[PDB]
Amino acid sequence: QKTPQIQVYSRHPPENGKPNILNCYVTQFHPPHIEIQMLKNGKKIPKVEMSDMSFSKDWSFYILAHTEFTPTETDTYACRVKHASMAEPKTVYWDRDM
Amino acid sequence: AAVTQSPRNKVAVTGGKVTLSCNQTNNHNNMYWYRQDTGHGLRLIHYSYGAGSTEKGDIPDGYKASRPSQENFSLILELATPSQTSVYFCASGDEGYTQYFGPGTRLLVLEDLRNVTPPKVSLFEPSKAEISHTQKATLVCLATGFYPDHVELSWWVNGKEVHSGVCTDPQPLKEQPALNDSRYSLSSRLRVSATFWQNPRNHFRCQVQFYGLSENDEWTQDRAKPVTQIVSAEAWGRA
Amino acid sequence: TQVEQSPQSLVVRQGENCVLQCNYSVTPDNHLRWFKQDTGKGLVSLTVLVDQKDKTSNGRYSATLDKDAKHSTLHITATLLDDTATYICVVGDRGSALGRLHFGAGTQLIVIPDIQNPDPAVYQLRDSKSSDKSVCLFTDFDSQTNVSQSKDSDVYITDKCVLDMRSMDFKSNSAVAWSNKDFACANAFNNSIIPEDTFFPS
Amino acid sequence: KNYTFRCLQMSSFANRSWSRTDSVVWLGDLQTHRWSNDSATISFTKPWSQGKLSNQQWEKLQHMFQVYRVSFTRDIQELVKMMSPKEDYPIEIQLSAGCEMYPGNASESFLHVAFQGKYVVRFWGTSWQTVPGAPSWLDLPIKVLNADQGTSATVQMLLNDTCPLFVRGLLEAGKSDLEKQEKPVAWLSSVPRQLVCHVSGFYPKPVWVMWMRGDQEQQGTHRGDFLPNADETWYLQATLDVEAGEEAGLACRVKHSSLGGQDIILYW
Ligand SMILES: CCCCCCCCCCCCCCCCCCCCCCCCCC(=O)N[C@@H](CO[C@H]1O[C@H](C(=O)NCc2ccccc2)[C@H](O)[C@H](O)[C@H]1O)[C@H](O)[C@H](O)CCCCCCCCCCCCCC
Ligand SMILES: *[C@@H]1O[C@H](CO[C@@H]2O[C@@H](C)[C@@H](O)[C@@H](O)[C@@H]2O)[C@@H](O[C@@H]2O[C@H](CO)[C@@H](O)[C@H](O)[C@H]2NC(C)=O)[C@H](O)[C@H]1NC(C)=O
Ligand SMILES: *[C@@H]1O[C@H](CO)[C@@H](O)[C@H](O)[C@H]1NC(C)=O
Ligand SMILES: *[C@H]1O[C@H](CO)[C@@H](O)[C@H](O)[C@H]1NC(C)=O
Repeated sequence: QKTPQIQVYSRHPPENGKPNILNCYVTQFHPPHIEIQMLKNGKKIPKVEMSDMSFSKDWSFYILAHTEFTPTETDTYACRVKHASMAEPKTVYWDRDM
Repeated sequence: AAVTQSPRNKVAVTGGKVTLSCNQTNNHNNMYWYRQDTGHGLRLIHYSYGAGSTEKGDIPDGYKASRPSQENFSLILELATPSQTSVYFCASGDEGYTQYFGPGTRLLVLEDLRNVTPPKVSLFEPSKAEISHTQKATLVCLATGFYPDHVELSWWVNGKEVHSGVCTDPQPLKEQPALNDSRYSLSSRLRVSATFWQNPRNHFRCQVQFYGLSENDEWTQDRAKPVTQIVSAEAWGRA
Repeated sequence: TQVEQSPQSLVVRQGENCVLQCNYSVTPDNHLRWFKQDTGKGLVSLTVLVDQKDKTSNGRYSATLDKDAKHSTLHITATLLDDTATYICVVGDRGSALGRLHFGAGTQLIVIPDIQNPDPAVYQLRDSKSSDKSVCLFTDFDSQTNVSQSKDSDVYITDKCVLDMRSMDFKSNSAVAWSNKDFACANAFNNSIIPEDTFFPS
Repeated sequence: KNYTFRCLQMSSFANRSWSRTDSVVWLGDLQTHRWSNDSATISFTKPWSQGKLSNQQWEKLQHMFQVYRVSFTRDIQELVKMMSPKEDYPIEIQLSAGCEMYPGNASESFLHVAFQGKYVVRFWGTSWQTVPGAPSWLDLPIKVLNADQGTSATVQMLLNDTCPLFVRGLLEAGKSDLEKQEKPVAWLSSVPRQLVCHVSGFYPKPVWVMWMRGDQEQQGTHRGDFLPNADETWYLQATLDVEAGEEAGLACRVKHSSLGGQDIILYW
């Protein structure tokens, strides 16, 4: 059982008030059953696109979630992951500086 | 690569336990049980990939399977029903696609055993007219008064079974067609050359193996318990 | 029912060829096997076809398989009496023990034997142990003779049977009648249409 | 130059009755096909995903895979019955199959199988075999798979012939997408100090990102992993762990094939 790496990043340079795409890249997990949510202020973003699940040379699975977002000074974005390898859902917050 | 089945024929009562056994000495991991009914192809009941493993096939209901060893695969009917009247075939195989079939087991499940009755067997000797007309000699065997119709009629000359020159009616006939549990008759012919029949050292026997009750079966009637048994009739050749 | 055979049944005369057909929807179709099953007996494998377009032969049997059409035929050349049997088409859906077999319900073949020297007679045979009892044996008639059941319910007449004295290359039809009733061989087969030349001895 | 074509099958068997198989197909790092369990047919994810195959050859090839997917599924289920109680559900099976294309008419094909996330079995030459470190119980499934001559001949054909043929045509049809150049865009940021140079939107994957004070490359630069964007471009960041106050004079330089020697140079 392998415990998912979650990486959150924007497609274009983040600028407040400008529409962008937020990516959540989840990797290194198995078995392939997984739940991925992208959150705005802790609320589920409704239009979230998933790439098809795939796997690497090492046989671990990965998948890319993405959604349209407009970054502001106040709003928080996050990617939440439930997987059997983890007792609790893991939440990774978007941090633009990171 | 051979496969055997026992018994080859069984008459049972509704609600009784029946076990159909299949043996195979080929060291095949895989065994299969099927039943064959008129109007249908063989249908898979249960199978087994090895000892202590059994798998449901397409029509498992009313059957349990048992694989106690590599050699043996049993089909167990815990509560037999008339709907299980059928011919059962066991097969075995290795990793390849070929299934090697056993010879089949005929099961009849009756509602009640009260009418089961072994045959009388009579042997009728060649006509002198036939002999002088054709230089052949036809013996006729007659099994009568039996129920149900599960009999195997065979001919033996000097302790060895003969098939050449034999015909047996394909199905027994009803002695009282108007009646519910009519008893049956069956005839057979064995035709030989006159000189074979004329040879006083030739000993001819018509044998009827009857399938009826087992020793275990309860019997509350006055007449002899109509057990599975052989009945035969016999005559020697003569000038 | 993914395996269909045609005809359901057919009657042929000895020496004639016949063709039996098997059509299937089984997927995948690794191989197709033809079995012969004599009445009351087990399954005898005649041939197995494995290729996309395949032909096999085994003495008087030959078979074709066309996997594109999902169609096989079994041909029997110069039928003999012993070809009387059910012929069963089976398609295996794998090339290993992981496969399931899909059985057709069979085609019944009856082959009518050639009786070249008919000598139709009705003989009386007596019981080995009880001289009192007898049977009547109608024998050596050709295959255009039908044996009718009796009109009397206390009289028993069997259907005709053909026996084969193999070493003499000789076949003969017969039927048997008996009755506990008043009853004699002369009248035993009166309900049947029998040859005019029939021998009734003594 | 060299392109690897991978058909990635992922099959889950939760118990005796429930299962699903999903596949994706890649040529290099571009997805060419998707085959969802919910779908009777393989879907093209590129206009050119049929390669140079005629409709007739494509249909015939898809039909073989349609039968395969159903067959594989029952086969696993029966292999579990055969091995039980040694192996139980849940079971994950993955296949990675395809070919790597080299210059001239050279190629190499592969078909690798993982059971519970471990590579255990491959097709090699004319038969299935277990690889080193694989558990012994698999010798029975191998024996049973290797009894199937028809499957062995077909896989030999798929690997030796069909794959390199298909891929050559895919490379010709997909040429403009495969050789696409998309420019990176870079931006800078910092956390507790630690500087980040973000590079995003570049294709193809090879890229050079270095922190610089003038012309001196900063040895502490740490390139992160390549991260995909949803538009089939790439994202990469490079961090530099620095003392606070020493940011001025630092630049992030990016070299990429799409820029034609006009490197991105972003000053803090
Ligand atoms: C393979 C790389 C080249 C691809 C180039 C073309 C690319 C096109 C792009 C689209 C691809 C999208 C598909 C993604 C998934 C691909 C992954 C690779 C699969 C390769 C294996 C193909 C096997 C083909 C033959 C076949 O279907 N055989 C089955 C069907 O077989 C039947 O059909 C076979 C056949 O060849 N059929 C073709 C057919 C037949 C009738 C009609 C139409 C077609 C033969 O006739 C056989 O004799 C017969 O048995 C048979 O049931 C097999 O046993 C199925 C499983 C094979 C894989 C086993 C993996 C090992 C697992 C170990 C398990 C561990 C134990 C757990 C407990
Ligand atoms: C297909 O090619 C193989 C050899 O190729 C290797 O295995 C393939 C499945 C694929 O993964 C390739 O890229 C590999 O390089 C042939 O296998 C040989 O067969 C001969 C005779 O049949 C035998 O003597 C050799 O030992 C085999 N080689 C190996 C490594 O086992 C196979 O015959 C080819 N089949 C067809 C139909 O072309
Ligand atoms: C996957 O596809 C098969 C074949 O159509 C189907 O029977 C099965 O239910 C599907 N699995 C799931 C989980 O939907
Ligand atoms: C497995 O099948 C069971 C019923 O047998 C079903 O409830 C279940 O959803 C399936 N398992 C999983 C993990 O989805």
